[PDB]
Amino acid sequence: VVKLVKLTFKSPVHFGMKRLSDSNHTIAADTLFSALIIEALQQQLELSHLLNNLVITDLFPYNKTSYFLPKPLIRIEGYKAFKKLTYIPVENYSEYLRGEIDSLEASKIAESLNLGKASLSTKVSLQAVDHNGESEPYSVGNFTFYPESGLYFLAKGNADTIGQLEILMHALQYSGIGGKRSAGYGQFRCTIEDSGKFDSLLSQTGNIAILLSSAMASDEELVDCLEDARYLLKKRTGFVQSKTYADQLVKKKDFYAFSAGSTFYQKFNGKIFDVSDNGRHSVYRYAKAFWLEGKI
Amino acid sequence: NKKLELMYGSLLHDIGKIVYRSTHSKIGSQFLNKFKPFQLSGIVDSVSYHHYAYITYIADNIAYTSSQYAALVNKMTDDLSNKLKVGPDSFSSLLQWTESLWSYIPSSTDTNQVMDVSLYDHSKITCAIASCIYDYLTEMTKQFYQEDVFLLVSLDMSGIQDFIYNISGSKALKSLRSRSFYLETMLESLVDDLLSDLELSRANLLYTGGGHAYLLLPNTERARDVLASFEGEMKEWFIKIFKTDLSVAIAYKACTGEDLMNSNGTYSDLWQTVSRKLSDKKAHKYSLNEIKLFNSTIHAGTQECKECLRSDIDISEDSLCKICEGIIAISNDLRDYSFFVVSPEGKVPLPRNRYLSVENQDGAERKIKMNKETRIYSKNQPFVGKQLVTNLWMCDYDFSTLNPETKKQGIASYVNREVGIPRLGVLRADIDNLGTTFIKGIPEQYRSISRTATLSRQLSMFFKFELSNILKGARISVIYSGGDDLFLIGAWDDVISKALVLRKAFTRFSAGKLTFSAGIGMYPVKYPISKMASETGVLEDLAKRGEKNQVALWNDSKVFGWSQLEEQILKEKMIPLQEALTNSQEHGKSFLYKMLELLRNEDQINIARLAYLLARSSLSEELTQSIFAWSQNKQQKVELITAIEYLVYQIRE
Amino acid sequence: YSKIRIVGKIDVLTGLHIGGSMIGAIASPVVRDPYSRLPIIPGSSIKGKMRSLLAKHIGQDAPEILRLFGSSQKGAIQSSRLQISDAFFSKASQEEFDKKDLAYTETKFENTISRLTAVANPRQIERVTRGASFDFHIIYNVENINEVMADFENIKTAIHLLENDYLGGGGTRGNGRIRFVIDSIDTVVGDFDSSNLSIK
Repeated sequence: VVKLVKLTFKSPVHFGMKRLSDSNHTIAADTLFSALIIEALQQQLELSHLLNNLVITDLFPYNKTSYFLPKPLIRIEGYKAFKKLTYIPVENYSEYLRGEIDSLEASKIAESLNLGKASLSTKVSLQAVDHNGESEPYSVGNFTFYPESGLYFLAKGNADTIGQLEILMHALQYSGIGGKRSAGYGQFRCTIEDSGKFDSLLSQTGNIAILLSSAMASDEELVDCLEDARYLLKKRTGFVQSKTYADQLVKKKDFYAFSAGSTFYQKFNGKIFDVSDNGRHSVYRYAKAFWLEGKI
Repeated sequence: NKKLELMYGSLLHDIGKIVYRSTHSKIGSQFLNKFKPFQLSGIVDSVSYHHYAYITYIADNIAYTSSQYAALVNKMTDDLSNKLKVGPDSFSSLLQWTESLWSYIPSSTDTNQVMDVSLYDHSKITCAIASCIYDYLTEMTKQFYQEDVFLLVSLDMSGIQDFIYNISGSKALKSLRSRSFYLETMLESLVDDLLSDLELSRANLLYTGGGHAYLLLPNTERARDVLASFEGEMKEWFIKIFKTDLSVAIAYKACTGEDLMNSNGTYSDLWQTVSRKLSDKKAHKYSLNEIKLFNSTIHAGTQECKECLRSDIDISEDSLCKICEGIIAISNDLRDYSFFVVSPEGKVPLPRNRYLSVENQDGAERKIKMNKETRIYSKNQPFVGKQLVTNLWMCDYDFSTLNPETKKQGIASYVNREVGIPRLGVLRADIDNLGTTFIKGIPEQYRSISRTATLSRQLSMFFKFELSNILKGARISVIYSGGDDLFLIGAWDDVISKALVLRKAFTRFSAGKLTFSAGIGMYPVKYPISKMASETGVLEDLAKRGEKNQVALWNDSKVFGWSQLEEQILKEKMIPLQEALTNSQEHGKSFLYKMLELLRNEDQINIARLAYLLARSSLSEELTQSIFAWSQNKQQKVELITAIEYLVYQIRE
Repeated sequence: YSKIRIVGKIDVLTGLHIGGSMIGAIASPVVRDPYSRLPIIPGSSIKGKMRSLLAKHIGQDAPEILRLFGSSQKGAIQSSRLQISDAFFSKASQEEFDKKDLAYTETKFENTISRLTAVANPRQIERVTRGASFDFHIIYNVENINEVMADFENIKTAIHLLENDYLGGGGTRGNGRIRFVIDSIDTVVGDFDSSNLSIK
């Protein structure tokens, strides 16, 4: 049951990737899945159903005109335009797979992206000033979406799983996503509806397969899938965000996952991984795979 | 040592041409026989065969005033007699010796074809090809060209630009300089390691680009086996030190002899093949066992290093990682000390379980005795008398380091001014379309293996060697020149002045075929270094956005052509304004600000108000007409506004 | 676990400066939305000012303020209950300023006279023009039901102090006087009853 979820962000969002200064326009599926898990914990909702039966897609840009998917990692027989071309409208993406997209149209598609503007807020901490100290400045990354634009993701699951996702997203609207939430950022409104277009892209048969979410297979699946693939291996690191985990905040175990949009000739099922070390509760990372079939 | 003799003879096969300019081959054999070490049979046979060993002859096939020549021959005789010797690991000093002297000498003189190839380039290509042919023959004319005797091998680093700006920003100015230097020297170390395994000289490295190497290797299967061993070794070493933060890929393509000569246009298409393989390998970039290694880490670790943000490696009390702390420490030594020493023990790690540490000239020789196979790289040293050293070019110009008391202050001394606003000027410059130009900089007919190497070598010298001479006499500190992209920090007044001087020197160097776009910012001294680079890079991005030659000065709105900023603003308008204030007692900063308020006002009424202000201002008639005329024109107004601002900034306090 | 949406308008009684260059130009621009260029009041400024005023009133170390505004101390990790969105310039005020052709942000010229040379140094600051209005959204998270009333009384005291206090910029010199009008208090998430609860 593929459901399109569209997030329109009222206030700017941080969506940090490596620091507080930098801001990402989107987030990977692991971040959204962690937010869903946190929300289910707050709402006293079971985690097993969400962990097992739910496979979600990375968040991707969309405008009033087009919904943008990640550029597939396929061989190109100029190249700077394709490097600049990160997202392709779904109708254009099938043409890109067919290889009809030239460099000029690639640059035109890349400039067509009007997701929003990335800024940097400069803030201070005045806590030391009271205790005979000096204030200290810092910076928070931000990304403000244009009024028509927003982010979206596709989620597949059982009917009960979809309803639980609806409730969790209704709560996440006010909980927020990204960094420096509960400090002025990350507030969004969500709308979940079935999308015929996405279902048409979902149902497809091709020689090649492309990830829609950041994922990594188990070793047994890795042996078969790794061969004949073009992928980007991205590191997923972070600090645990919980009160129950430890007395003081502890970093998560470093993970490495195939970036969304990577092309595998052999598909692999995803696995929910545990990046906890010596903690009171296991810290979950989402590495399940959302697949699109294409022909090159 | 027949292969060793071949390299000595091949590089010196055209030495007889120089004395002829003062059967050139017979004279060269006569000239070379004078020096006792250069009397081996292979060395002498190589010189004679070139005009018509056999490998020297076939290798050459693939590839002013006489008094000035005579003095150079006289100098060459002195260097050959006292400084130069024949032996293993002594060819590197000879190859440096050829480069210093034979760069100006053309390969062919009084010939209809273009004299676009230097004698050093001609000798270097012949020497590299000669070794490649010898290795293939050890593996075991017109038909010789057809068969595939050479491999085209290139290696490219990955995430080099990401690594440079990995700075926390607690110590960004020093980190940015050293991290770029480490990537540049680590690249040289990788090239030297590969050549050592293949038993090839630096001649086989046809050209280098920042983050990239371009090498010509023999097609022998033994050399192909080494590439498999060398790539696998360096692939694991980077994984050990930098967990996916850095990577290298090596791809080799077999090329025939006619391909090197560019017969039928196969030369240019040859590189495109290797680059596509190189990019395909970057697509995979890791293996199954390497992937399982990354996720097999047991314990994340309590604390992490600020710059690296890596917790697996040992973290010290000051929260710097083992790699990070050395990079910060190595930053001070690199500018002070010329010699780079690849010692088994040092600050920044290098492959093959070695380390990189900057040492003095006495420290360099001390390191040589301590450990065998120690490599020494000198910085900006044109002398070739020193042995076991390869000269590495880097741009390290700091005005603060001139004075030990000023070196304590650092960039803070730049804002220290008697007059003018205390501000720090930031310059971020990049060559326009250099990646595209390097393909299209030379016509396909003119394009050759020796042609392209000269292009890269000339650009490399200007970025690093010539830049230091340009900035001479200015309060400017070069963070790094890297390759085509520059980063400089200095006084706002001198950064603007030298950016114009850089532009005019670049035009003469490139004969107008190349332009570079830069962004200039103005910041206080206390302003963070990281924010200076980030915001000034966007300014460059504005100048780069416009077609070809553009500069972004200060605010984004103020974008001007390099000729426009130097001539239409500073000289046409600002200079008359400067003499105006001094000459007129009535005129004061107050007059400038009042004109500036009338300017920057879209309403055309302010143009009349300016004329009213100018009428009673008691300014000179010629300037009064000039200022009025500039204000009316839409473009000239922007220039007039900038002219006042520069004068206002220059005259503060 | 419930959430309480607070919907409100902040009225600029005196020119507001939240900070966040070229010669002769305002060197102290206020925070603005990067796209719409409408000046905003960062939710961090509201949260920090409220926390500071609560610290002064109660006295940070105090358990009540720490639960309301988040705690990261070892062994005392507490989620922030007050999630305050950045204030957004209101639509009604935007129309009232579009009428009569009034700019959204006034510039104030100020000078400092030195105690030694008696010379004056001039600063141009940007202030949100008096009479503006910023919609404010606050999410209160009901981590524990027993503490809701106490937390809301603490919020009320913080709001009252901020009414008598300023918001950002130099408020001892007149800037930042604001008044909070709360359009509604409502339980967006959960079954909790917030009808009796008033922020002011």
